[PDB]
Amino acid sequence: AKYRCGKCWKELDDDQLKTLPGVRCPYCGYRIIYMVRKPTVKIVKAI
Amino acid sequence: PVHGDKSVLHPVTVSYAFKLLIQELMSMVISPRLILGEKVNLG
Amino acid sequence: IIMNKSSIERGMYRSTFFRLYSTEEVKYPGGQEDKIITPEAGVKGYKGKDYYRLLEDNGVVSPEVEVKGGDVLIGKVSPPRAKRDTSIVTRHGENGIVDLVLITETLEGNKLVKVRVRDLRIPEIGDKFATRHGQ
Amino acid sequence: MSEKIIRGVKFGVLSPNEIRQMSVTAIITSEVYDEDGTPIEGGVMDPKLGVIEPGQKCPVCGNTLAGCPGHFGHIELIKPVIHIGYVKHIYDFLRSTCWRCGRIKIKEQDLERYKRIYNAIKLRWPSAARRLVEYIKKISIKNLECPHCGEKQFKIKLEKPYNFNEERNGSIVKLSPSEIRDRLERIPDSDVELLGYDPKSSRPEWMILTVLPVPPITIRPSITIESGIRAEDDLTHKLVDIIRLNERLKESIEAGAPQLIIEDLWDLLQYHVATYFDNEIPGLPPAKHRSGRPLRTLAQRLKGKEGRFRGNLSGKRVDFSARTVISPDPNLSIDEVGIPYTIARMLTVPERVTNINIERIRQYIINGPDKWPGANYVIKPDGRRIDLRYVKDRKELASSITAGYVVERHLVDGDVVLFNRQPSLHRISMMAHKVRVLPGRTFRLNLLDCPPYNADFDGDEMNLHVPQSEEAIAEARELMLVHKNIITPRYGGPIIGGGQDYISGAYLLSVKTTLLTVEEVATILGVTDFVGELGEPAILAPKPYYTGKQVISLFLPKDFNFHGPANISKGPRACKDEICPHDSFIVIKNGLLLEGVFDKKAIGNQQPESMLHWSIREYGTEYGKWLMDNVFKMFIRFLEMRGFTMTLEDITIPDEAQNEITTKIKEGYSQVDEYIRKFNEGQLEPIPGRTIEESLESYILDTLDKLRKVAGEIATKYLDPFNNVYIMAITGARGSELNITQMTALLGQQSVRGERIRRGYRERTLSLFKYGDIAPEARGFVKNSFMRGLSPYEMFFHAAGGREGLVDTAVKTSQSGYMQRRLINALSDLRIEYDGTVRSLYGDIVQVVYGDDAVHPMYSAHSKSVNVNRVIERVIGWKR
Amino acid sequence: YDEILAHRLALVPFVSDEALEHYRPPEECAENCDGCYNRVYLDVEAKDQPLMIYSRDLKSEDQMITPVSGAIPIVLLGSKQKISLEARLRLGYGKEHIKYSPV
Amino acid sequence: AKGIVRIPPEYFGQSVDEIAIKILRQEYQAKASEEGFIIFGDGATYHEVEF
Amino acid sequence: MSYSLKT
Amino acid sequence: KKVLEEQGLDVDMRHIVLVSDIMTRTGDIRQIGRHGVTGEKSSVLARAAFEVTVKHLLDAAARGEREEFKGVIENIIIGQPIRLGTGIVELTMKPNMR
Amino acid sequence: MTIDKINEIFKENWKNKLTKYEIARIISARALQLSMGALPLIDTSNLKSDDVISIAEEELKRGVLPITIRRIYPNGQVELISVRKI
Amino acid sequence: MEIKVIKEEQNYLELQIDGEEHTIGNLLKGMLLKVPGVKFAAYSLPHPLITSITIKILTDGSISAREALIKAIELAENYANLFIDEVKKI
Ligand SMILES: [Mg+2]
Ligand SMILES: [Zn+2]
Ligand SMILES: [Zn+2]
Ligand SMILES: [Zn+2]
Ligand SMILES: [Zn+2]
Repeated sequence: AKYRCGKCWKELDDDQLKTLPGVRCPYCGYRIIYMVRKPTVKIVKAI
Repeated sequence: PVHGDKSVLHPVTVSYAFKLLIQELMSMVISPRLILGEKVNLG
Repeated sequence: IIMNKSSIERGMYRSTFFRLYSTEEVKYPGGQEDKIITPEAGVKGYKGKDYYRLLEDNGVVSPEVEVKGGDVLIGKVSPPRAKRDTSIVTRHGENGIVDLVLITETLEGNKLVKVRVRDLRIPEIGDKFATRHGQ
Repeated sequence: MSEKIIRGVKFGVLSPNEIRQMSVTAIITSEVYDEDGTPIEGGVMDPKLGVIEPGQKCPVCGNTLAGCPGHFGHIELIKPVIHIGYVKHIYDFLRSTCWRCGRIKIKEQDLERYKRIYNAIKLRWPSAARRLVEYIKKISIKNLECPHCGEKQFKIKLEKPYNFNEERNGSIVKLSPSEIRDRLERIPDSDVELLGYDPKSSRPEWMILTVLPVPPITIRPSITIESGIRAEDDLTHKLVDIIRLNERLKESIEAGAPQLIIEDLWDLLQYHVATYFDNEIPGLPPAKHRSGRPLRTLAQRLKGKEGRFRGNLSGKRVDFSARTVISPDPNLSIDEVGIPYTIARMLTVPERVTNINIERIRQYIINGPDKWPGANYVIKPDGRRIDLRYVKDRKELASSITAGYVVERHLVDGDVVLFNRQPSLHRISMMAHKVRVLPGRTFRLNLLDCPPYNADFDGDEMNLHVPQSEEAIAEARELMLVHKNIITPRYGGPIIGGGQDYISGAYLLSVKTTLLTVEEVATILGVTDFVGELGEPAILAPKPYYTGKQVISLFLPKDFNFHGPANISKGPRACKDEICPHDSFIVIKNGLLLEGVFDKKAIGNQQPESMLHWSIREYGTEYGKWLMDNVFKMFIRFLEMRGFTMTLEDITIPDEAQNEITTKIKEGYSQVDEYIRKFNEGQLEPIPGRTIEESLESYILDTLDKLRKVAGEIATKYLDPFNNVYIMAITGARGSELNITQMTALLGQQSVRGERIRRGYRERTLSLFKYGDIAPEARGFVKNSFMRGLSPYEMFFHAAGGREGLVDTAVKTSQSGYMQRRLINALSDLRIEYDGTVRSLYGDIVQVVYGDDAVHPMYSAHSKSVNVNRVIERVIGWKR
Repeated sequence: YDEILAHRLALVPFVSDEALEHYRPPEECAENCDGCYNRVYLDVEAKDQPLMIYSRDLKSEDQMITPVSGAIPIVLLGSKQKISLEARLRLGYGKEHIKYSPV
Repeated sequence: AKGIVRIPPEYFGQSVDEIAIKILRQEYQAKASEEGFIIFGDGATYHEVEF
Repeated sequence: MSYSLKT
Repeated sequence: KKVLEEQGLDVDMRHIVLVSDIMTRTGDIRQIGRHGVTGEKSSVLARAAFEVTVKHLLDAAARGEREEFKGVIENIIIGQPIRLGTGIVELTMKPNMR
Repeated sequence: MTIDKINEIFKENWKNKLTKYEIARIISARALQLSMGALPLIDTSNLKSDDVISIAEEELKRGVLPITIRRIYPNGQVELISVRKI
Repeated sequence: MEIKVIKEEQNYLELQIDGEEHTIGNLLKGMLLKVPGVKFAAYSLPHPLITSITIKILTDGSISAREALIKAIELAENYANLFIDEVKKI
């Protein structure tokens, strides 16, 4: 899916298409990336 | 296992752990022989 | 002890419980075969079609989804020692919401994936409370 | 052919020929598998021995895992080896017989007389036979010559673990198993049975191993855990090691080699066999396979609390059970348990369909597994099961059932279950309860049910079991119901009774000064099942008022009489007769409560010869249960109708009391100082039989205890005679006089192991005191109260005194468990016959008549057959 | 989290004075047949500095149903954080939940 | 011959003789005692028969 | 179910 | 009795008399455990289950001992009903009389 | 007085009484019988509960069960006790 | 809210109401205690976790228990209407 660079918390977004020899942010060269919230309406009951 | 087809066999219900105990006792040189009895008490 | 239910419904002693699951792609230098984190269309140790319904295209569940029971969180296959399905599943008898997904490398190029799942705990009959005087 | 039962077990030593003939294959090769080919012929994993993976048929028998018992193999040892577990026996077979002719070295005629006596007394007096054979063995060992063959016999000494070194006029010779077997083969049957053995079933040379049995795979399954390569168990590794050593020795002896390495390799093979039978041989290195961890072998397979005997035979894991935290519920009967909906829909009870309960079972089937009440499975008469989760339409299936079907329905109200709390010290720690399904997540227990389980709601969990057969359910209902076990078997007295809020509520409702209006009476009686005529109010004018005793008297039977004191009749309220200005004497005549209050001595649990005890004893556990269900709720209702709190003003004493306490403390300190001062200059007459420095400590302790008692009395006198703390103390609900003394007056003297605190620096406990000080303050006398607060060193002394309670509990419980286990195993098989005797199940007599008059302690009036005074009271107490 | 934010939003009182005559009560059918649910929106975002979100930022579809007070802090947002949600309002009794109690 | 015959509870309420004969001749390939004993785990009654 | 038949 | 009374615990005298009788049965005082259980056990499985050892089983095999399943522990171990309580009762029924 | 007076009193007391174990065994046997065939000996329409245990208890209470108990004394003497009132 | 009758005679009624709690039970008991001819009136909550009450009415035979309950309901309704009409005036 889509990822987000871990440096400075919410840095920038990248996708599957960035094929690199290792897990690395193409922009800042950071080795930790996270996953996006999969934009979709989520229903939660205010109980 | 020894008499082949020259003996009559009877079924008994029992805890499987007891059968395992018998089998692992025969693993050693101890030979436990079970003596059967009648289910129905005559009198 | 007796507690007020109205004050509980206002959020007095509510709490959240977080649990973590982790996996690594071992490189297996002894035979040059390698792990891979992908779904399990046809594999030896398959579990069920509906169980793998939460995984994304990369085989990792996405944040903010409602996991339940024994759903698969990370899906990876293992070479035979005939690929076998060795996937990390949610523990039986407890559910929650996927809170965080982390992907990194363990100093050797192996892919390391961490999934943190949260759930909400509201006080009820049977919960334990104490004071600063042994009560 | 008929279905039978196991009637006995005959033991013995398994013959090598019998091992050969019971085996199916002979293990010849030494590799466990080739290219993952476990069915390799001749290996330990040969398929002929057994099958363990789900889909496979055994070559020997066309059966799968459901009906394939394991099959044994045989290994033909080329060099005889000795059994490590039997060594002692063959030891007694070497020092008590001649080496050459193989006969006992006792002369003929007395040996024949001894064997005649032994056969005549073998079965009637087994202990006498054991003594006789041990005497014969002792007198035969101490002989150095054989009368039968006229040869001089040497002596043999045992060396651990298994090597016997005989002395032969110097140059001690090591013995080989082959010659030992040859020696033991010559002993006749008539002489081997004289030594206490059986020739036809345990022949001594069979005790020397020539053929070794190979257990099947079903006993040593291969584990494929960790989602990797399968991990074999220790037995397979040790067995294959023994095999490979066997072929190595065979090829070495057949190829030709010096005898030294041959005998060393023979010793190594013997070591492998011995460590296979038992790993933890003293003085030997345990075998370790790959990870440097000791192996577990046959001996270790049956040992500890996790082996076969205490892990799978004496105790075992059972299904249809649950474990959950417990919470209070005063709205249930004394023989009911509240269970959550989740457990009720998971644990099921199988009810067979008949022509009487077919509509109810149909209604159960109509509701699915997810609706309560419902069902989970339906068992057809053919024996096949149908899961209601996958049923396309159960509405027609409900109409399709007839008599003979079995339905596994959910737990419903009124179902009988077994409810238990570990450690289960006594028999009423596990009782039969009736199910009630309530919303929540915890098991609910009535407050009166706690004492038998010794449970309190600090976070305890309890277990629940569901009987699954009609006979078990019937026995549980007819013998294990809670209300049937109100009286404990330890003594004659109720174990289920009033607790702590119940006693306070009963005292407050029963007191002389309670007056209730019509609305208050209706509110109090709305919680019970009582409906009917209240009668006229006790007071008619000016205002219509009822009274607490009148409301209580609506439940006592109309022929109950009781005269006795109350728990509040200990202090200045003791009037010792019916003419009492206080309510300190209970008088009941014809079911009317005329004077007196209810407290621990009337409704409290574990109080024999109380009015509750006599009421139960005379109107059955039926009236006992009815009373405990009905009248005990008005106590709580009235307690919450009134106010029951605890204020800090119930502990503070006026400043005029503190001055008197201080003066008394100063007087005691001056007395102790005078004792110490006169001790330093002789001048003391010691107590006779005691030395100096022992009388001084006794004097100090006596005066400190007297000071504590006086201070407690002073504090009690100046306090409010009617406050909540005092009420709880006197009525027996909670607390004691000592607790009140410690809260309001001085704590007293702290002590460790019965003596003043002394451990610390040299000649002083703490560094805050002078060297060599034995003043009351310096050894742990606390002159403050919890209300007033303690000084730092007083806090330290209090903690030092109180540390022992945190420690003693584990030791006490462990010792109690060990003692109870031994006592249970000792007294397990005793029974009471139809003639009144107490006999063991083996036939012998323990008591001519149980106890002295054949009276059960449970049915006795507090360890007494019948109380004649109580009978006279029951008859003529309405006119006393 | 989502559950905490939903709870905070639910605890906010709204002016349900004129709505007792235009909306169906819970005793009636009330779970479908739209026309008994009000809708409010909250779409906020912080640019460079932490920003507190107050109850005055809730935009209501129906103008006669507004929060009682506009100065109730809801959530504090850090840099480059945003929230976008839609909430549904309906009548209810305090017996069902304490958030419906009017006193 | 002397033997023991098992009468299931479903055949209760009828005289022992015909039921005893029926189970006797049913599976083999007579004055029975009017009363029989009950064993643990089974509701059927075991009678002594002279067949 | 047993017989214990004898002749 | 003195030990129990000092602690403030109430136990009926019949239990104490019974344990005292069983403790001195063989004409002299015997330890109620290793010497009072195994002394009159007459059973191998129960004795081997009391303390978890194989020494007793090996001794029984060497001497060719036989078990009769008279007690309650062995019957529970193998799975037969005990002969206490409801196991002492023998029932006979007349199915012909309705 | 064969051996002791207390033993005679004990035997006289238990000559015409049913111990709780005998009652439990009878109820268990009857309940197992009713669960398969064995139509009840009473009118099973006024009964509060239709389960087999309650019917067995009611039948035992009314005294309609044709069941006898054999008590075998340690000296070999046998005693037959019948539960039917007749 | 569903009612059922456990027992019923001329001078006795036991009514179980599901869907109700102290609010109505206490009011009904207080009104019943004021109706002439009623000798005993009470309400009970069998379990706090279950929303259901049980009302027990026992009269002296002059008036049926059902009639007493109807009269109590009438009194309560009159009081409620009076309260509304008086609060509306301030
Ligand atoms: Mg506790
Ligand atoms: Zn980046
Ligand atoms: Zn097989
Ligand atoms: Zn000789
Ligand atoms: Zn008095």
